[PDB]
Amino acid sequence: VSDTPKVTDTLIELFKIDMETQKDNPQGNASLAGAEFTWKYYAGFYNKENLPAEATRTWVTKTIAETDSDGTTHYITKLADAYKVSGDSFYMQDGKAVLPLGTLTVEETKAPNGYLLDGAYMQAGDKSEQIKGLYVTQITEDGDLAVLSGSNQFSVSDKVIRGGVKIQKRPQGSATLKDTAFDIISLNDNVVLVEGKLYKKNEVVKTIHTDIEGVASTSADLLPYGKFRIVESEAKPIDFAITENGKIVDLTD
Repeated sequence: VSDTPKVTDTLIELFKIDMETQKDNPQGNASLAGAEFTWKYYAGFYNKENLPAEATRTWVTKTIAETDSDGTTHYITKLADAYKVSGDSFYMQDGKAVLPLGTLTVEETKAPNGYLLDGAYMQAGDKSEQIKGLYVTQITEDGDLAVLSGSNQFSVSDKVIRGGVKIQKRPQGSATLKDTAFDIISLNDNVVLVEGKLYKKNEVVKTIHTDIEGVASTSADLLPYGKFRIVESEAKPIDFAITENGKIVDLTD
């Protein structure tokens, strides 16, 4: 027979994954670790449409890599000290973070390095509803207990940053009018999805040819955040990075 308000330690675990591959691994040299989530607890019972302007407590947590007993690394965040970035103190009971009756909201507020926030969504299981933006649930009474409504686990899908690259070969037009082919190679420790196909380190992900101006170019979404090597396909190679979304890296000097 306790003497403290009704609370539950059964909260929510978020698993960060790559949206395009649906894998527990980042693409290129991006990360699934470091994604930040803002959690807000409210003393009342609200829905998304009538949340008060001020939360009762606010916490910012981040995804951290964890390898399970099967040897699989996941990128997990939840309401505990090991995942905390900033915010108020947690409600603690018997060495664990708990929540009293009320409303709980959570949304991704910082994409992990190499990813975008744009379009990120949560999923409780396979085929279930894709939740975009702010997720809202409550801690409600069930007999003498406090219970969190809805799923206890979600996958959080993040869109990887993508970019492109353009280049030239090194009379008049005797160099630019030649048919110069360039191979683009992955220098990444993780797979890269390029034109519907997965490529590993040192594999050629694309070949591009020079136009009548002498410029070989890719689309602005060909390559995920990552390190790449561009070399004439016959030969002095160039290493470059994709970091800004939709930007064509300019190697034409």
